[PDB]
Amino acid sequence: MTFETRIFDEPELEFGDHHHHQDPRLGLSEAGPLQTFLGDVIKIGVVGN
Amino acid sequence: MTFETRIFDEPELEFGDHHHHQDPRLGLSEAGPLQTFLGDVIKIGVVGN
Repeated sequence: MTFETRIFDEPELEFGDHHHHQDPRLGLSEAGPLQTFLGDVIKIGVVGN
Repeated sequence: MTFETRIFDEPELEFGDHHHHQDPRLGLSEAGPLQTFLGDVIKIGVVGN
């Protein structure tokens, strides 16, 4: 048969502090964001009733 | 005599946490700004040779 089948693996995603994992959820919960935020405050404004 | 002369006092500027003074240098050093920055970070970029 002239059919060539490939099964690629799940690609990795590089998180912060040189840690890589295939799941964004567990990867963020383990090592945090790639580019850290200098500070600790994110201010939110709400518009509605 | 024939003219009404008034010498006004030095006006008071309101600084943070209910403090007032006339000199902006001394008022800012001992009381701080009126609206405190919710955070601890100010990022400065430089452009030049």
